Amino acid sequence: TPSYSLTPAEASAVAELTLELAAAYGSFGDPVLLRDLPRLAARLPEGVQDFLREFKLADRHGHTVIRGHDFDQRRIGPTPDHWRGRVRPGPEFPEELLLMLYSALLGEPFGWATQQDGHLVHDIFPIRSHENDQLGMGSKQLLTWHTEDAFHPYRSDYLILGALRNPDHVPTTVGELDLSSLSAEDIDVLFEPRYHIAPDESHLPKNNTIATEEEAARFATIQRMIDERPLGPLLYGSRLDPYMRLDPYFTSVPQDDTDARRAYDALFKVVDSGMREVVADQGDVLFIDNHRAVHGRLPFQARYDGTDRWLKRVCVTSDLRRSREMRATSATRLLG
Amino acid sequence: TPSYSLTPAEASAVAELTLELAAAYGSFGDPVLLRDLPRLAARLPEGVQDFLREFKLADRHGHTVIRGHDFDQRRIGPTPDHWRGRVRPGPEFPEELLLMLYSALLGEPFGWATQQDGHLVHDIFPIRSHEKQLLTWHTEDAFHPYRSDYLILGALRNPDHVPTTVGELDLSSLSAEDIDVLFEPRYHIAPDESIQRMIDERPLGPLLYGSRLDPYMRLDPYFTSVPQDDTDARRAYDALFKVVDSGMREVVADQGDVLFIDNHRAVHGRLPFQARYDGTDRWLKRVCVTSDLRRSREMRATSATRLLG
Ligand SMILES: [Fe+3]
Ligand SMILES: [Fe+3]
Repeated sequence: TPSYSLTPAEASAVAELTLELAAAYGSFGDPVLLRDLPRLAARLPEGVQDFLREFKLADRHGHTVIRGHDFDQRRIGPTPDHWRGRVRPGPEFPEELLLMLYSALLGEPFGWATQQDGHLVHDIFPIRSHENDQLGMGSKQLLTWHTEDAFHPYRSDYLILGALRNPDHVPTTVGELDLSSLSAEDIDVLFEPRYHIAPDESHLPKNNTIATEEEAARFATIQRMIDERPLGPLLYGSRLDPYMRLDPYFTSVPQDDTDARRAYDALFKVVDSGMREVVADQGDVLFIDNHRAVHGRLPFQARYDGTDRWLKRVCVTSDLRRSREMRATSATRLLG
Repeated sequence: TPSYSLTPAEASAVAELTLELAAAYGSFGDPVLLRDLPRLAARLPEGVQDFLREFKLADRHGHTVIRGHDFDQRRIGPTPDHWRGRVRPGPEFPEELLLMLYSALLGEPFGWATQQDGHLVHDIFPIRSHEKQLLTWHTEDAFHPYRSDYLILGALRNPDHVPTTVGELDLSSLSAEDIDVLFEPRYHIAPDESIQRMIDERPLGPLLYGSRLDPYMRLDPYFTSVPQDDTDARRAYDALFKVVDSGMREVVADQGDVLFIDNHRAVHGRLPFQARYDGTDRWLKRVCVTSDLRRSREMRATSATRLLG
């Protein structure tokens, strides 16, 4: 798995850029900043730019890491208790800007309207009231591995995770597909529309307002997937080096299909045993290809004292316009 | 329809950059050029980049034009006889690269392995060999799921000012009943004859999609037919056709203009014109833009190739 280690000079260059940008722009509520992101990202070190571009175009590895970022701990401050009720933007705004610049190198940053007040950069840190919960804000509970939003037609193409701090070196789990570990019959079956992938509860149209024609037409495609229950493949693209969409928790193998179940069990075993622990430490930015890797997080003991693990999260789409029907306006980047 | 008129300084900067790259890189057959394209596009005048980006994200207009590029006629030379067998690149390479840069600002340049020897930049000029003309407009490759998201048309020359037809969708003329029908998968779009399968079961997809208040469209009348027993669908189809046809506009891509067309918000057609067949004839270059290079992976020979088929 190729990575890129920043020299101090590059690290210093990136840090300097993020600071200048943070001073020059007010918040992410500025549409000019979203407009300028790709051009602004051209001012990152050249080696970084070539690296990510090579990662994007190679379409081979399902993750990569850029290590060695200078994340100024004094300026960033204490890990917050909650995301709710924070001044926007925080003093860690430069790091958020960084991840947005990276996101423009891969595609477009986008979000989910119901998630963390629609912030394009998500917070991942322990919250005490979310202790017994399986998500980013958890800690005690194991975050089993998955493709992000496996059922969803407009799911992220890439995820970007930037570790502001991770004092106890808590690893993220990521797994790829070892294609030589599967029989050619199984591959053929997994390529065929023989599986049901269930929506996550947050994507359910009964969760969101049952008001007006306006909002009904916004979930009509999901509603149809729920109603009709179309069956779909779990491997796609090239038969030789395939994309996958695997979330074990929401995948249903039809009982009568003995071939589908045999192949799924083989696909599951290969991916589970292939899982790797990747530690995103302070100043690491982990890039995950959502079509080639799955990801999870191991359980850890939080302290809720402002010294806790803190990652930032940005989701990337390679085609913002493909999801227009699920977005209120053309300008808005929030599905739902 | 917003446009951008380059200052002479912008025009000179673009030209210079254009020529520097034309010496630095060998051809489009250079994988490092394709790699560097978005980085290279960042060296273009900032006001140009900002303009294009506003066009992409606004998702409001079906076309736009960047006007006033300096295209050196002496260096470009004579409009050729044919594209076939012609060695690449020619001396018009600088302008081809400009369009490639613009495509990196919008997404990713791609092409078709069958069409024009599988070149990423396409030639459009009068041919004596391929010579009552009907006036037709279409969505580009309306049938194809991996069709272009944008089209870029750079006018190297157009002495007689022969326009291009471009048409958008006015909804204020269509009833909400027709819209809802055109949104439903009740229409067949015929293919085109222009380990190789892909021949998917192309059945009945919709004509309108995206926002029901501001729809995208895939409209190619010549290859569109409704099932006979679906009378509501044929009523809605006629109403859409009448709306799109009666709204059609003529937009002249003059020498120095690069015309951008949103393949989702606009249909386009060519107008018939008398050519001189010497070497002074209207000459455009076309680059096809995908927003998602990887969505079309199943129809591409390898990972690195941008050619479908
Ligand atoms: Fe997740
Ligand atoms: Fe055409």
